[PDB]
Amino acid sequence: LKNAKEDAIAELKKAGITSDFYFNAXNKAKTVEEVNALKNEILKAHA
Repeated sequence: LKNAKEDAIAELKKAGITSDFYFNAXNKAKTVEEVNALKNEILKAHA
């Protein structure tokens, strides 16, 4: 549930954008849906 934030962070930071984290979408994302959406946004933004 709330661990979705951490999972998304770790996922993209370790095996998504090589080594990135710096947007605040990580903090703003409260609910799972937001985490997934904002993760997609970060992922597409960095491509």
